[PDB]
Amino acid sequence: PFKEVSPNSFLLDDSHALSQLLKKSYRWYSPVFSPRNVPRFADVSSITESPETLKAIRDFLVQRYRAMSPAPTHILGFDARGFLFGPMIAVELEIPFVLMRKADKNAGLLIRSEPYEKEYKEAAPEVMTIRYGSIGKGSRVVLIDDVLATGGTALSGLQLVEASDAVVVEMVSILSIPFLKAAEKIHSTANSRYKDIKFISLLSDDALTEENCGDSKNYTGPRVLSCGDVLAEHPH
Amino acid sequence: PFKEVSPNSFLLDDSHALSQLLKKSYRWYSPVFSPRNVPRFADVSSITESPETLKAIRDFLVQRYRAMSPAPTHILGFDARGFLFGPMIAVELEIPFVLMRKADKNAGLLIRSEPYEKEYKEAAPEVMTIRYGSIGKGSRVVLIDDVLATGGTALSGLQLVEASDAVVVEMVSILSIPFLKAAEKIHSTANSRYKDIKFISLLSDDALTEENCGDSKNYTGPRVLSCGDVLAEHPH
Repeated sequence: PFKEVSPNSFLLDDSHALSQLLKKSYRWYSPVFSPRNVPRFADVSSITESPETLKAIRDFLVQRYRAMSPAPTHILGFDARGFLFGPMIAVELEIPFVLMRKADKNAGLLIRSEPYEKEYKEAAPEVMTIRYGSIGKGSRVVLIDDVLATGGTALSGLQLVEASDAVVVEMVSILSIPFLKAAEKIHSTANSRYKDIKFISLLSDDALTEENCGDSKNYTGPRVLSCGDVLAEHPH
Repeated sequence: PFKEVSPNSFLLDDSHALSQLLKKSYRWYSPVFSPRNVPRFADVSSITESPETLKAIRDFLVQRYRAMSPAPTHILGFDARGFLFGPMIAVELEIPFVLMRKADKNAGLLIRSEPYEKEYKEAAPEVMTIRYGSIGKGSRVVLIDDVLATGGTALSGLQLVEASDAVVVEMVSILSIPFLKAAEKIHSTANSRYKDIKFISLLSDDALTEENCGDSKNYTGPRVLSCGDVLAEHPH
């Protein structure tokens, strides 16, 4: 089950089968093998390419939301990795799957979020939106993304659900980076108006070690190879 | 069943329940209510927000790929709408779901595609990639996206599957725009080297009429509203 690591922030007990499976299937990359500049970049492909792991995540959340009372009315996934997990859970619960995107990606009358100031060191957040009326009044929404890093996105999620006269059941993420203190900052930002928002993660990145690095060892070539340079490496 | 509209290009018979359901659930928007400049912009949210329609698409493709022999070994979805349909089919077939993304979105050693020249009128294509080794040799891959417009993306899909010493089972799309002649151009481009690639669509945009327009009538305000302007429109 989920244990409380900090006020209103829960982590699946590392003794569960899903925690052990995610820990076994997940893969990360150093800057030399990733497109972002972070010590370790967790690849979601390592999960979606793992049929067993993908089915496990699907079974656990579905079982969780069916057993819940009252049951959620909507699932709001984040662009774009949240799109990979949201739908398969929705189709089983038979509830709508709403998309949170940037204004230039979404259609219809939109509602843009109002992000906060960056606390120095660049990394300016993004304005996210959802179609006005996608989430009716009195709806119980489950927010979902693959990784909870800084929380900047989840916050737009909460503001959007709030602005729609709806309630956030909980923000669920596959993996979390406890060092970035997202659950903490959100729970106390602006006089703790989001204190009650529950956070659940299936795995902590503390659990990801060297055994999970996907970097090709001793490789001294480019990261991106063209299609042609690869075709001529085998008779065709 | 699927009927041949042009060489190696099939459309689900409009008499099927899925064709009637997609025709009923789909919604499009004019430039005034969309973020792109096209007469009609089809909103995928109109499908994912329709539990019944989403379950239908899921059941049909799963039934189709289980009955097939030999069965596909992988599902390759396109960033980002292809992510919404790919996973739920994969989890049932228990086969890996690979991601085709831009180099700055993907991790690991990548393989970039080699897109063709634009035939005037701007609209320059994109370089797509997949992780080298995500698709092994002799794999039978199913390509999937929500809409087949110009085909520029699907082509990267085909080139990537080709470059991996694998075969494309078929390129599946929910909706197609027959006017843009994508299936046609791909089937005859470069001496017809892609002549054998099969294309299947669940619906033609010819089927989408005025009854499917989501534009708010007589609305004379902005398209994007801030969260604050909306909160103060109800007691809280």
